[PDB]
Amino acid sequence: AEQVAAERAARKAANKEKRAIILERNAAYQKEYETAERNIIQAKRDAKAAGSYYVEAQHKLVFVVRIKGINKIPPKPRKVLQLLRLTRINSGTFVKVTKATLELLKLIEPYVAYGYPSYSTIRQLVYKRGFGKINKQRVPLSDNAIIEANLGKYGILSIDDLIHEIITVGPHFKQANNFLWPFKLSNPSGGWGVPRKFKHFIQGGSFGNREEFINKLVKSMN
Amino acid sequence: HRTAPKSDNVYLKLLVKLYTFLARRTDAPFNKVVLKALFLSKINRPPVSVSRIARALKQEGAANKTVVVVGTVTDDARIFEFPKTTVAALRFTAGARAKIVKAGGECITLDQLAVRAPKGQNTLILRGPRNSRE
Amino acid sequence: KVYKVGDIVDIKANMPHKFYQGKTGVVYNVTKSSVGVIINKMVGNRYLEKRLNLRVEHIKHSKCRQEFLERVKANAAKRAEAKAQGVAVQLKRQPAQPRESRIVSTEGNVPQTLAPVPY
RNA sequence: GGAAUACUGCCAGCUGGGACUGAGGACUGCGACGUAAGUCAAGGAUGCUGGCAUAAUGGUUAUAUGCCGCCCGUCUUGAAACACGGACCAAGGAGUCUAACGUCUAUGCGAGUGUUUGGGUGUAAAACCCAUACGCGUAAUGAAAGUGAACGUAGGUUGGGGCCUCGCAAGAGGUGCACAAUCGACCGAUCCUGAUGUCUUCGGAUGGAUUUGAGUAAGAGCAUAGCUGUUGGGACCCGAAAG
RNA sequence: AAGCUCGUAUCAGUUUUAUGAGGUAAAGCGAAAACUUUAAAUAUGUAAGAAGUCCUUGUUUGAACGUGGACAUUUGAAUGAAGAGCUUUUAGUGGGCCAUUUUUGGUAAGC
RNA sequence: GCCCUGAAAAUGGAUGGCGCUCAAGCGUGUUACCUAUACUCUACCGUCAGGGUUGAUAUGAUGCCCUGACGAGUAGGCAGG
Repeated sequence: AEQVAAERAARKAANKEKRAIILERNAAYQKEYETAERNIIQAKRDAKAAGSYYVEAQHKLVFVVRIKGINKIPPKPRKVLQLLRLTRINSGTFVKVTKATLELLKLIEPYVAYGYPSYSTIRQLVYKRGFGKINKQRVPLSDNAIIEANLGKYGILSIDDLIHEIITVGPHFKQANNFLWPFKLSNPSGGWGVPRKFKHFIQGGSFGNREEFINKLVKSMN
Repeated sequence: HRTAPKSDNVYLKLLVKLYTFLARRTDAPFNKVVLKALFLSKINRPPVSVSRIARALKQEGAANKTVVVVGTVTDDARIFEFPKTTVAALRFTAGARAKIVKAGGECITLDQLAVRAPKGQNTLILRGPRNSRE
Repeated sequence: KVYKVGDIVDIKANMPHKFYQGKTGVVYNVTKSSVGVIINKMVGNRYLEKRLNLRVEHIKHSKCRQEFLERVKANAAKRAEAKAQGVAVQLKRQPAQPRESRIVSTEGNVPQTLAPVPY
């Protein structure tokens, strides 16, 4: 049994380069995020100081959680919850926003809470409840080899790469997204508010679109 | 789809052992077919005549190809001349065995085939006529 | 308007008798005074065919397969160009997308406030 | 005019209290902290200390206390309750045997197959051995007389598990089993055509057009055993008026 | 299931696009309400590539029909994904209440 | 908008009961709390699915091992005991 030292030296040298690559990638992503945010703030200020109004871009990505149980659903609402991978209650997925998916989101509205997620909630979801589907089998991520050796043919080779591809809808949103097994949240820790859940969020319930409080919901349901 | 033979031939079970090992650790599409063929029931393994073999040996490029049948090889009387070849099978009946070994050839078993061709090289597999009957 | 066996047509009656009125099928016969269509009906959860016999003037040709052909020819053109040069051409369609950022201007347009009206 | 605070949001900021769990069993992996060997909270709990060694812990059991639970079986798929059976106990008590066909699986031999009506022998209703016959299969079709299966490498085209060749792959090319689709060839039935000729009416050469059949187009069957299906025998068991 | 030929990137109680159908104004505006110029849906059918495109043109130039090569997989919208099709036959079943959503017809009121 | 009348008999009785009047009633707003065989995390049993293992000598190859998702049921079906 030869190859007693050369292999250890070569592997320990090969990992020490991927580490630096990942360091650089993350250090650049951070600058990109903070620059975009500060730019949007300053643009709003410039419109105000010039006597005008600056409108933003419609949100590109929603997060959808299934709220109601599995009984007494008609078939057309029952099929969209399958095409969305929302098979059991308190399960969540991301969804790209287009005119083709918005109608889906409006067809199952009385059974979901959905909205617009932020960097912090995406990051917490992936770091705590992130599980990949590797040939099957809901594998916990827990490592970068797992992500790279199954999602690397699209330039994704770490976990911040995945979070980035999700938060800024890139070219491989579909592949990165179907990589992630649907999220299995728990009930909210502080409760729901709302004596009764099955009214519209506008009208004092839970289902529908809240557009910004999905973060306060999911950070506690997480 | 099958996973273990319904027969009780201990020798057939040894054959399945050997070819499962070969199918697992060789990665050649030959063993994967012969192991599957070693599971069929008797109505699904028609006998392959000794003249269908001669008919197959006339295809251009089949001079020294080893012909493999995974059932029974029966005799034939309507053919007169017979090439010089080597055939591997489960069983040869008396007439077919005599004809082959008299025309100069050789009659071998399946494990010896597996040792003369661990990946089934320069071979040619034959199947019998299924639906000449019901 | 002259129909052949196999073409596609839709039913359109120019009162209270029967209402398919907007389906689409294939001509399986053309007699002198009429034409005959078939229609796959959902019999619970199966598709069983009914053979209807319309008249001449109660049926018109269909344009439900013109856009496919026109788009295939436009794609032939685009791919001829994409072989004539090295070009990313992006033949696929795309679903309608969400808008981007903008800056409206209140120069000749001051926002006029309006409240709801009484009774 | 210059600050402050509130509400909303973020921190890979710090830091106390409580409860449940401790699966795995030599090493291997990804990391971190160190100039350094080494160390660690990093692929699942260890370290220190006390009491007891027995009815103390635990199992069984009787009762008490808190909450829960309408009498079993059957038949009507509901007031779903009605209605019918049940006093108690022991023993008995109901899909079995056969004949004839058919699917499926195992075994033997395989263009064959089948010893056991009978004969020979026997350590005697066992075991062993055997001649001639016979059935099914290897040829079909017409009402019948009757006739009765290769132009060719056993065919032509498309698809096709493998194998072969070139190649690292990726691919590309060759030959292609079973089976499928379509065009043809051969046998019988059917409509014509009608030769070298002959008991003067016999014979049916040759070339043709329809469909047709569980036809041919290098055989796949026979016997035994098991699980089962259908029909007939009293036929899952008891219970009734009759000629 | 008996079982064997086939998981074949093709399928789907879903949305989008093209287009028909409701045509009700409730877009919305008229040549003296008098439109059809045209929405937004409400569930309503069909279609969205390899059995496809071009070159070249022999028969009963446009109609079908034959022919000899070019055509590549971000190969022609979105979401999900491996459980559709023949043969054998083998077991049970073959007739009913409550509610909602349309539609028709109803009288003391039910229906 | 609340409140009274706006008909209804006959063994003694029913917002479930006691009782409740700036409510323990009615309309509404904001919070805190109780609680399912439902949701989350962990262990154990089985079933199904995907991978490894002939390497001798080692104790069983219808075995041994690693990973994952799952678990109602009458007529009826298949399997192990």
